[PDB]
Amino acid sequence: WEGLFWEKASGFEDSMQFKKLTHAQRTGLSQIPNRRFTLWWSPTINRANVYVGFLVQLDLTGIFLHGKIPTLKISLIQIFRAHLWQKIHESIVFDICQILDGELDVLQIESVTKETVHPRK
RNA sequence: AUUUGGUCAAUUUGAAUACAGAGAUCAGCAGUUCCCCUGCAUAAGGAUGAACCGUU
Repeated sequence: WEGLFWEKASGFEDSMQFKKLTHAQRTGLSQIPNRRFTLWWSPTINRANVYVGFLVQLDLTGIFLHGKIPTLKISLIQIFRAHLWQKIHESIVFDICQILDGELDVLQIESVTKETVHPRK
């Protein structure tokens, strides 16, 4: 974490408060700094010890919520847009396959078959 | 001591597909108004110059 920096929330708010904006837009902007915060602390806001109840699965992902932490949910959705989770998984699988191919004769491997799976796997 | 504040929308329906939802960023130039300078025009208004005599 030596080189890193935040763009601050206040700064962000300021930047987009130089525009022809209806009050709703402004309100949304104001909200956005919380969203980021929520996302940051997501892995210790969204857990069984913190909240309890309908442990729902966010769509297309293994990201279980622990209550509609709505901002958090939104952030998660944004992150994992375009079937991202699936892509990640498949990518990893592909990588593994490649690795296997690279080291066949050393480990005594005949053939390496990527099993065709249900899209939701 | 329990619980509500937790419903994706959209499309195809008579649950399936969707899976968060669909120009950005950098840069010119002109115009708008006011000001200043400059050249020209238009009016007006000066100031001044230029030999030497004139017209029935």
